[PDB]
Amino acid sequence: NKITPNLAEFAFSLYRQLAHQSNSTNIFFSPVSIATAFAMLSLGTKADTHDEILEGLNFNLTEIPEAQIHEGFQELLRTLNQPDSQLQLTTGNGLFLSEGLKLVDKFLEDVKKLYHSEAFTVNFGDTEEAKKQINDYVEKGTQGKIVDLVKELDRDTVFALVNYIFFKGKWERPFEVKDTEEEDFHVDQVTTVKVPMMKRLGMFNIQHSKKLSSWVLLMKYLGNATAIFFLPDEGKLQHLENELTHDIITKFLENEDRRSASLHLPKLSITGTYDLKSVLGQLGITKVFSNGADLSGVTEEAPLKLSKAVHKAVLTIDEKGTEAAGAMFLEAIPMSIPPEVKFNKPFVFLMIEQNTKSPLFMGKVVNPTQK
Repeated sequence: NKITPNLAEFAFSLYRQLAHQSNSTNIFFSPVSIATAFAMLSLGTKADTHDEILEGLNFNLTEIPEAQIHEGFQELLRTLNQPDSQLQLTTGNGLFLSEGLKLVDKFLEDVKKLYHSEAFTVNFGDTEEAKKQINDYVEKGTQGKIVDLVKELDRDTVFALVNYIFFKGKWERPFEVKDTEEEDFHVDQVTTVKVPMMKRLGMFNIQHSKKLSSWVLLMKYLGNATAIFFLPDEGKLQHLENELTHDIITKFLENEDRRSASLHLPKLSITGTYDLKSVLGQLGITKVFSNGADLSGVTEEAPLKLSKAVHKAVLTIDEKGTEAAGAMFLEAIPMSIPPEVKFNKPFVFLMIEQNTKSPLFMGKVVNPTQK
């Protein structure tokens, strides 16, 4: 798990960029899927273009050898692409390159062999048909869940990257549908909206953190992942966002202890769509999107730059994540008043893959019914 600290810092860097940009919208993105796509792309770049990318993903190239970076990403992909995975995770990366380019076989081999990703040639001379081909690829890859991903292409496009991820997890310890009811969600300290709110009395991995001024809830999914939800104390959302660190998350993931609580958690259907040229440009990744780009690992003779790069992430949170019957279990609830922990005001969340501890997703809910 050598690259996990870097992925965590990338997650927080990207989150803080998006949060300072717009503080009134739900945020949801996958640090892992973005970082993996750009680590893969780096194999086609050289010199400053290459270094900017890996440094933009929070790798200090004076300290970590490149071989360990790629081995880390490949080991992570090994755990997510497992066959019998109960994690209902659908992800893909597509590279779309102008059909007139002479491509380097080494790069295409690395994309398919090392990063288990897809590369296609398209006629960008027909921008409308190219956009349709790109969007059909995403729609097929998500069985219809993400449609019309790319809304526009520049006329001079020669290279586009699309990165998509859809997740609908199944709780190990699920909620009962019969207990979901409409409850107030406090969008601010004087205003509420009604949202569907799941609830359950149970033994939870839950604690209050003085450091974060927040309640911290960990719930495991079937498969290899855990959701962490952070509910800030009154007026402490900004403090929570400022104080999150990888070491703090690691301590929470080592807790295991369980206490009784009456938990209220909203159903969620949220998406995030991001222009990675703009977002990653603010993190220092600019040359690969510019005319100066050194993409000679992709095509040796012709100029090339990455004209379009889009990330779309889709999340569903519900009671069970499946119509299938769940394994029966019993939690022993003590005869004492459980705290009532209601995720009924803006909150932050992170999903972690259990083996590598990597940040599969990060987000913020400001209003469940926004969307």
